[PDB]
Amino acid sequence: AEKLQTTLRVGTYFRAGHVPDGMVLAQGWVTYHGSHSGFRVWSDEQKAGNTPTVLLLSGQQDPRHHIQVRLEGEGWQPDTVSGRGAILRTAADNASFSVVVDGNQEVPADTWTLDFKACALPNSEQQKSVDIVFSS
Repeated sequence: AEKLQTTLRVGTYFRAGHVPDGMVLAQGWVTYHGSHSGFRVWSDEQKAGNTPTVLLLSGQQDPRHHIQVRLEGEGWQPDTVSGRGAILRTAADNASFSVVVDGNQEVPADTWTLDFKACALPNSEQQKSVDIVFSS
Protein backbone atom coordinates (compact mmCIF):
# COMPACT_ATOMS: atom_id res chain seq x y z
CA ALA A 1 0.00 0.00 0.00
CA GLU A 2 1.59 3.22 -1.25
CA LYS A 3 1.52 6.46 0.74
CA LEU A 4 2.00 10.01 -0.45
CA GLN A 5 5.17 11.44 1.08
CA THR A 6 6.32 15.04 1.38
CA THR A 7 9.58 16.70 2.33
CA LEU A 8 10.58 20.34 2.65
CA ARG A 9 14.18 21.56 2.76
CA VAL A 10 14.98 25.15 3.77
CA GLY A 11 18.03 27.18 2.84
CA THR A 12 20.20 28.11 5.80
CA TYR A 13 22.26 31.36 5.79
CA PHE A 14 19.57 34.03 5.29
CA ARG A 15 20.33 37.63 6.31
CA ALA A 16 17.66 40.08 7.42
CA GLY A 17 17.60 43.10 5.14
CA HIS A 18 16.72 43.84 1.54
CA VAL A 19 15.72 40.65 -0.26
CA PRO A 20 15.06 40.49 -4.02
CA ASP A 21 12.10 38.88 -5.73
CA GLY A 22 12.90 35.34 -6.81
CA MET A 23 15.26 34.36 -3.98
CA VAL A 24 14.67 30.68 -3.29
CA LEU A 25 14.02 30.04 0.40
CA ALA A 26 12.92 26.40 0.40
CA GLN A 27 12.39 23.39 -1.86
CA GLY A 28 9.56 20.90 -1.52
CA TRP A 29 9.09 17.33 -2.75
CA VAL A 30 6.04 15.09 -3.14
CA THR A 31 6.20 11.34 -3.73
CA TYR A 32 3.50 8.82 -4.63
CA HIS A 33 4.13 5.52 -6.42
CA GLY A 34 0.48 4.60 -6.94
CA SER A 35 -1.50 5.44 -10.05
CA HIS A 36 -2.14 9.19 -10.32
CA SER A 37 -2.52 11.98 -12.86
CA GLY A 38 -0.69 14.74 -10.98
CA PHE A 39 0.03 16.48 -7.70
CA ARG A 40 -1.55 19.41 -5.87
CA VAL A 41 0.21 21.43 -3.16
CA TRP A 42 -1.38 24.27 -1.18
CA SER A 43 -0.87 26.02 2.14
CA ASP A 44 -3.08 27.42 4.89
CA GLU A 45 -0.93 30.57 4.86
CA GLN A 46 -2.25 31.51 1.40
CA LYS A 47 -2.46 35.29 1.23
CA ALA A 48 -5.88 35.77 -0.36
CA GLY A 49 -8.59 33.76 -2.07
CA ASN A 50 -7.47 35.22 -5.42
CA THR A 51 -3.74 34.34 -5.16
CA PRO A 52 -3.58 30.53 -5.24
CA THR A 53 0.24 30.31 -5.18
CA VAL A 54 1.09 33.32 -2.95
CA LEU A 55 1.56 32.86 0.80
CA LEU A 56 1.88 35.43 3.59
CA LEU A 57 3.81 34.27 6.65
CA SER A 58 3.65 35.88 10.10
CA GLY A 59 6.63 36.01 12.43
CA GLN A 60 6.83 33.89 15.55
CA GLN A 61 8.51 36.59 17.66
CA ASP A 62 6.37 39.43 16.26
CA PRO A 63 3.25 38.46 14.26
CA ARG A 64 3.41 41.89 12.59
CA HIS A 65 6.57 40.67 10.81
CA HIS A 66 5.49 39.46 7.37
CA ILE A 67 7.24 37.69 4.51
CA GLN A 68 5.48 37.00 1.21
CA VAL A 69 6.46 33.96 -0.86
CA ARG A 70 5.11 32.07 -3.86
CA LEU A 71 5.11 28.44 -4.97
CA GLU A 72 7.09 27.91 -8.17
CA GLY A 73 8.42 25.12 -10.37
CA GLU A 74 8.70 23.83 -13.93
CA GLY A 75 5.23 22.72 -14.98
CA TRP A 76 3.34 23.88 -11.89
CA GLN A 77 0.22 25.92 -12.65
CA PRO A 78 -2.01 27.94 -10.32
CA ASP A 79 -5.06 25.89 -9.38
CA THR A 80 -7.80 28.07 -10.86
CA VAL A 81 -10.51 25.48 -10.17
CA SER A 82 -10.18 25.38 -6.38
CA GLY A 83 -8.36 28.71 -6.05
CA ARG A 84 -5.94 27.09 -3.58
CA GLY A 85 -2.29 26.31 -4.37
CA ALA A 86 -0.57 24.87 -7.42
CA ILE A 87 -1.18 21.86 -9.66
CA LEU A 88 1.18 19.77 -11.80
CA ARG A 89 -0.16 17.20 -14.27
CA THR A 90 2.22 14.24 -14.42
CA ALA A 91 2.32 10.48 -14.01
CA ALA A 92 5.83 10.76 -12.54
CA ASP A 93 6.14 9.35 -9.03
CA ASN A 94 8.20 12.37 -7.89
CA ALA A 95 7.61 16.10 -8.14
CA SER A 96 9.38 19.13 -6.70
CA PHE A 97 8.63 22.83 -6.33
CA SER A 98 10.28 25.97 -4.97
CA VAL A 99 9.17 28.56 -2.42
CA VAL A 100 10.60 31.91 -3.48
CA VAL A 101 10.39 35.52 -2.35
CA ASP A 102 7.47 37.24 -4.08
CA GLY A 103 8.29 40.91 -4.55
CA ASN A 104 11.30 42.84 -3.28
CA GLN A 105 11.08 42.98 0.51
CA GLU A 106 12.79 44.24 3.63
CA VAL A 107 12.66 41.07 5.70
CA PRO A 108 13.09 41.60 9.47
CA ALA A 109 14.93 39.27 11.82
CA ASP A 110 12.42 36.62 12.91
CA THR A 111 11.40 32.99 12.40
CA TRP A 112 8.53 32.01 10.08
CA THR A 113 6.72 28.67 9.85
CA LEU A 114 6.32 27.35 6.29
CA ASP A 115 3.49 24.80 5.99
CA PHE A 116 2.28 23.05 2.85
CA LYS A 117 -0.07 20.16 2.12
CA ALA A 118 0.04 17.91 -0.93
CA CYS A 119 -2.48 15.76 -2.82
CA ALA A 120 -2.01 13.11 -5.49
CA LEU A 121 -4.61 13.34 -8.25
CA PRO A 122 -4.91 15.46 4.90
CA ASN A 123 -3.06 12.98 7.13
CA SER A 124 0.32 13.52 8.81
CA GLU A 125 2.31 12.21 5.84
CA GLN A 126 0.80 14.65 3.27
CA GLN A 127 1.98 17.81 5.19
CA LYS A 128 5.33 19.19 6.33
CA SER A 129 6.53 22.15 8.39
CA VAL A 130 9.87 23.96 8.57
CA ASP A 131 11.11 27.18 10.14
CA ILE A 132 12.67 29.91 7.98
CA VAL A 133 15.14 31.98 9.99
CA PHE A 134 16.33 35.44 8.95
CA SER A 135 19.11 36.73 11.19
CA SER A 136 20.49 40.21 11.73
